[PDB]
Amino acid sequence: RNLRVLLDTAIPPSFCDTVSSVLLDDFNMVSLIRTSPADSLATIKQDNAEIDIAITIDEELKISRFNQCVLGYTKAFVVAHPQHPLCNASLHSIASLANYRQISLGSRSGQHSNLLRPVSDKVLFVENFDDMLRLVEAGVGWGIAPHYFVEERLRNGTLAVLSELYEPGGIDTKVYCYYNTALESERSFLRFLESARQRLRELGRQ
Ligand SMILES: FC(F)(F)c1cc(NCc2cnc(-c3ccc(Oc4ccccc4)cc3)s2)ccn1
Repeated sequence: RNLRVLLDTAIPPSFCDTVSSVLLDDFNMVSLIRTSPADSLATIKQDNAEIDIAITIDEELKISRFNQCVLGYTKAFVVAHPQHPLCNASLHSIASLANYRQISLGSRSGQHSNLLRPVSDKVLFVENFDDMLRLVEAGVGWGIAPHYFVEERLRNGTLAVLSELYEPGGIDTKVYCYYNTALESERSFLRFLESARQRLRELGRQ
């Protein structure tokens, strides 16, 4: 009937709004929460919070009271400041990157998903992407960010990309939809999945 829905901050706005309208058509009351992917799963697991659907890039199989399925995809970029050493290098390996400071989401204390697990031994953590980019643009290091976030800075030369040999066009990242088990049998939920997936496909095409 009613729904509390979490969407992590790597899910682009177009994607969010898509999920929003589908859920508002197929459900009654809809509430949204936004969190960094580092805190996405960590949030829903709290028995205290009552989140019924959670849409995030963070991977985790067997979570209590929740299912998993794939809703769509999003693309992320390895970015650094344009005069950063790694940009004047052209060549790319994960070791070349590991010898420099990563600016990464998450808190050092705690189980870091293999997704947000820093690659460098020299890391500097942040709470959100705004802060991450503050440091990157100040040449303090390099980071991983959503496309929608850094599109602007890349258009404007503010910011470079280090991932264009690894995966041209950025790094495809699954978007998982962890759904409370009680919804498995709700035809409203199944309709939502169907419609949101179709729309997101038509959108990814564009
Ligand atoms: F949310 C968000 F921001 F999109 C986001 C998505 C994520 N997805 C999974 C990945 C985690 N590490 C990825 C990665 C890192 C460094 C790479 O370096 C290079 C460079 C050039 C040649 C070879 C290797 C390549 C791939 S991909 C992770 C974190 N954050």
